[PDB]
Amino acid sequence: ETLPDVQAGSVVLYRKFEVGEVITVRPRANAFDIDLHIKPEYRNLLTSNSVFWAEGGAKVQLNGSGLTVQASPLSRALKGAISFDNLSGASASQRKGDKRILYASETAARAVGGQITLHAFDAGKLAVGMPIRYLGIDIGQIQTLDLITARNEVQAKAVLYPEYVQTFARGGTRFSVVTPQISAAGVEHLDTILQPYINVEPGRGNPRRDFELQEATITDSRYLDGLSIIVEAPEAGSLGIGTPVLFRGLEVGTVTGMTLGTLSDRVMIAMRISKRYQHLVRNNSVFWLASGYSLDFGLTGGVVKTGTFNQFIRGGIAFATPPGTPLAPKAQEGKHFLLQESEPKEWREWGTALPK
Amino acid sequence: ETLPDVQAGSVVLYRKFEVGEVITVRPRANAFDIDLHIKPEYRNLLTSNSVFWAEGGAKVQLNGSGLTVQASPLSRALKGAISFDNLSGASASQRKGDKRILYASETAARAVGGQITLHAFDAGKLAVGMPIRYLGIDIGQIQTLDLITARNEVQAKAVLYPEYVQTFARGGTRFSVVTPQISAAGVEHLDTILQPYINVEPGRGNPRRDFELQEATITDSRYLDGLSIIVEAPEAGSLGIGTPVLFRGLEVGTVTGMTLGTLSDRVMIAMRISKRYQHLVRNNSVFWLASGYSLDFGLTGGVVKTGTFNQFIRGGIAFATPPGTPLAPKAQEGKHFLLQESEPKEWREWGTALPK
Repeated sequence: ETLPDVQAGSVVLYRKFEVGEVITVRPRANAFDIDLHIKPEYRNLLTSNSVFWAEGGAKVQLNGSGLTVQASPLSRALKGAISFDNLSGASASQRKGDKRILYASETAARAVGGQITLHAFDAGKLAVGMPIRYLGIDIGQIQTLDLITARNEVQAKAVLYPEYVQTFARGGTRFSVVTPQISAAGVEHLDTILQPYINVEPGRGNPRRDFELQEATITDSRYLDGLSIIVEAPEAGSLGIGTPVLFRGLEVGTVTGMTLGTLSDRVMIAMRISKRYQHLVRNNSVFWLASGYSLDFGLTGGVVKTGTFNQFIRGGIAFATPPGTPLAPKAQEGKHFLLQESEPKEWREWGTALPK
Repeated sequence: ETLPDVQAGSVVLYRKFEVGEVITVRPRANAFDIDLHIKPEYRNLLTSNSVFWAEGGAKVQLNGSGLTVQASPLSRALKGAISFDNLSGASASQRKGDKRILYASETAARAVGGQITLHAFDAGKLAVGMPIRYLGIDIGQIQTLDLITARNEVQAKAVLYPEYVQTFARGGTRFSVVTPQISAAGVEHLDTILQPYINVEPGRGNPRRDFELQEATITDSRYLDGLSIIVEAPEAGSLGIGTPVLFRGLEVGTVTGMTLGTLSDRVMIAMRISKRYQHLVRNNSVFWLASGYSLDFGLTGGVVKTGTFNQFIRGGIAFATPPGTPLAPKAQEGKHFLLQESEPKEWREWGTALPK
């Protein structure tokens, strides 16, 4: 439909190596036609599962560290060239249209079946070419941004590479942007300042391939595949997303999210505890809010303490198990706990034996 | 009228592809004339709704990430070239003038009907080429800046792309710049430091196409299409634009603006509450000011708390609903509330059942 780069007389590439030749840009009223010459032995090597992608001009290929340019003839440097390669499931590209379609780049030539669609309310963080990462590994990329004013949202259509298209996009898949934060909570992300990406949690179910871009989550990356615990509290307090959960001062997990209840009388606080520390919680495991500095004034003599701990900056939930010679069973995947407003004196003196 | 780029002998482009040739720069005393050659089949393809835009020299096309240059002949690299394309409603460009007019760039060639005019008091943030964005999507651009000293203001004439010219500029459309902030309130905008833009709220009414650039608003972007609530207070206090409104500690909305009353005895504070949290407020929903740290000294023993919460930095309004077995109806689009100077003791013990 469009040929911005294509110039007549340019060279055909294969694995960034020259075999073949572009000869003709034959125009039509609705959709322009391009004609290519390749050798008779290699046209027998040509497959019906072949994709053609074009690139034009000279890219300096900056990319931070290395901006080298490859061994290039004057035929790319003067005229917009075309490369090609085979792949496994490219038969659908020949099912559609009358003839093969020339994709605008190598990324769009891999966009057969792996093309998904997101729905975001604010595209202020999104960008064209923004990579979708899983565990810091590039597994996808946004290629366009469509604004709709009929329903006031932005449809972001992205791609997934064909190795990960089956494992991901299975429904219940949470797409979340990462972003620089400057607030009451300290910043943990520095590469996102220069180059932001999208973290993703996989799911299980039906291949939906229609998604909603969720909010910026912090808990999910470091504390993953853990026991989900819901605790109901009268007040929010200094709690937030990223607030650590502490066991004898050791950070075992963090708060996933905060939501109003089904009845608006208690806020529910979702947390996850790590797998190695999952066994610590029991059905008798009382929570208490440990936020900020708590110190007791003294009349005869005044003892004061400034720990400069993390709970002052983000106010954490701390717990311990009361001693019982019959042990209560483990906490369920869904179970509600009652937070204690005061820190119980006894927890220093409990000494609860938790094996393994 | 002006031809800075045009050079005789240059090439005619179409979709960044060469067909045709510029032959003559024929001068006149008042307005210079340019003559173009195109092929006989393509001049039949030429339409009365065609726009011509010219670009000269070689642009490195830096643009942050990619600074590649396209496949270009020496005819652009030596001489200022001319491209063209059709569009739908370009008949007005041929109604004006004797012959077709050559626009200075591709953006000015799309500026037919979509050209609006702003009135700003200070053009210290504005710039030529500054994009007008809606939900982070580029939907417009400032192209010139005109200073008037008869009335001491700056007229900024901008463009809108023809897809969004009908949906936007409908009257009641609020144009507001975004800007880096370094003040008592924490900074949320980091891309604006490098590249500032203009956020816009659409409106409903008559196609005015004459606007006033409003002040830098913070509430509008994140908290949008919500229930507007006016609260009158004796004092301003630590309130400001961006100050959150809290329900049981959860941020449900923010303060839109602050204005003196019709009678200067009470300041009015405009806020919006989000759609999912809109049902929480009722006709009996008392406000109170929760700003800074409030702690009670103890004579026998002194309890102190430092939450390190957001309300210390920007002093928020918190509320809860008193319990009533007949429920009062929802808050109106315009209704005045009375802020309580002291936090009522009872709100912890209210336990008001708010469904859905």
